[PDB]
Amino acid sequence: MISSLWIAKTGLDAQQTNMDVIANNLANVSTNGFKRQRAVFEDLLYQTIRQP
Amino acid sequence: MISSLWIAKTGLDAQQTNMDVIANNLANVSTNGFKRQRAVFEDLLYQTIRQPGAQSSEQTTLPSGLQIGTGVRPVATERLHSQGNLSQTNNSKDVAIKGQGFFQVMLPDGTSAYTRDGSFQVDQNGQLVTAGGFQVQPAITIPANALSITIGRDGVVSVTQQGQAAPVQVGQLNLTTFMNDTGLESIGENLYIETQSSGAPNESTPGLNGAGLLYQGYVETSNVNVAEELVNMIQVQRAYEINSKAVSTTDQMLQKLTQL
Amino acid sequence: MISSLWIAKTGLDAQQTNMDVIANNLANVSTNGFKRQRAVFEDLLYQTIRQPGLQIGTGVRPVATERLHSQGNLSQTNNSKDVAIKGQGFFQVMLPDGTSAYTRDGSFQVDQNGQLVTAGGFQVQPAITIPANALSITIGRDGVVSVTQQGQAAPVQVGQLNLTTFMNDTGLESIGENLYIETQSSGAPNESTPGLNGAGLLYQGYVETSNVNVAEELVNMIQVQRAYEINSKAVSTTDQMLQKLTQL
Amino acid sequence: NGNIQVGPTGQLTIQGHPVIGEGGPITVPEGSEITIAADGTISALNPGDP
Repeated sequence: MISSLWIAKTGLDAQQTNMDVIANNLANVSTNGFKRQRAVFEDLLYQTIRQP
Repeated sequence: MISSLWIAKTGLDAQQTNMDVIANNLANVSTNGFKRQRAVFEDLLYQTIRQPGAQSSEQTTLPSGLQIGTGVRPVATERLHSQGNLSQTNNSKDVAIKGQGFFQVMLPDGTSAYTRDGSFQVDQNGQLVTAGGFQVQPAITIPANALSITIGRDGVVSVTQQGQAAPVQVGQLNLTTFMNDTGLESIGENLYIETQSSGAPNESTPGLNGAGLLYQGYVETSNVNVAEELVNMIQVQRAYEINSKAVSTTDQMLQKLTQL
Repeated sequence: MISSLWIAKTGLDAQQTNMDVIANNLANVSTNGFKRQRAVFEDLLYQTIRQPGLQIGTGVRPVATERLHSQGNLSQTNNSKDVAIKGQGFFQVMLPDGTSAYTRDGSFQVDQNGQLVTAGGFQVQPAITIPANALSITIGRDGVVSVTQQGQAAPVQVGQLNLTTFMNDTGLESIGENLYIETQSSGAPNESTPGLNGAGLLYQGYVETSNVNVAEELVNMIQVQRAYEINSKAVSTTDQMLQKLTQL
Repeated sequence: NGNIQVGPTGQLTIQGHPVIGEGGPITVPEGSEITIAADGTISALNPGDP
């Protein structure tokens, strides 16, 4: 209902994605020919209440 | 319906906007090349009533009359363009800026935006593009059978081919600098578009005129300081509680006015 | 009979209309792609009394509600079929009777014979026919819907998701189920590709949430309740004055 | 009756009767935030000016 709540909700999903990536990387330590993953994040929408 | 309630509404809106700024800063902690925001507030209107300075008693003026004011409005949110901590990822394609420059990127619609995130990729045609698929300017092209890519501190790009002990320069990575870096309009995707308050794009190679120096294998992490965010949470919560208390007091006053 | 009853009755009705608007805004706080409504009150005619200069009012009447077409927040759905709009633009959806409505709810599904439809089952135009053996559906930023098939190492282009832009977004008629139809106040539906001619971009896997701010609604409810009480008190005072008059 | 009104041309009238000061009826600078002191001193502020 509150924009801050949505922003935090996303941030939580992003950090959960980072945690899942780390867990998957650690789960494949002894496997041969493995390439560890890395997640990249970007800015979401930007409300232009007052135009810069 | 009553003035104090409008003033408290404005206060609630300002504190809520502060909370959105805090939440946006927190959600982008892991974002590379992110700059934290801070909102600035100003006073709203001030009803004149008794004019301060008007002459009473012919020879005595009236100091500080009834300047009854309205609430608060946020002026603007300004980004803190400071150098984020560099993190080593040991990659040939990650480039980090240490000074005050921006990479130029072409949107497919024809215009150009500016990004600081240096995690670059290679498309199927060999061009250096951003992780969102946008082709970085200039269109540095990487040969097919590349063995090692070296991006120097002056922005020069070299590729080591097989059978050639001398690297061949395949491009030159430039940095764009602006008069006012806060005036860039953030369109998301770590991209800024030039506005009239941010001057005009000044191209400069990395190391001269002020453009920063490019590090290979490093990424510029976000500058968000999180303990400050928690302390700002505590305030943004009490201030909102106190404004809601003012709303409640005005509500009780109006209720007793109605009931009589 | 000349009296002040009607003047306060109009006030009560205006507060009722404002409360209805607030309740509608609050009930649709979970709908995807909902624009909050604001009712505009603007007073009735005035009666002028001539001297040998003064004007008495008559009340207040609701004129028109405006829907606030700001870009709502995005929520992550993890469904490949859902697309949200970054900017100003409307999805065009064909009603069964034949007239095309316009929606911003980006939660879509594939029906039994291919075909992209909204949650209510109405088809999204142009006809975007998803193949049966599709492995992954990718909707690009510029509205290109590509479909991957097992074996082929290249995705197959299926359709383009065009956005219809109106010059006046507020004048569209809200027909009910998250659909707008063009009207004389929002004419000339301009079809464009997403990203050009002012059209918005598309984010796949995200849905656009409602625009309803909560604090405004709660404090406005407080104001509506108290103004309703005030108008009720005025009605009671007029009633007592008339009672005193009739007893003569 | 101290309900003083300002005419279109700046004349101070009470109930249509032009008020009289020390120099006669008062002429106020057309359009002005009039402030009356505790002894009757009239101060006029013209809009836009400091």
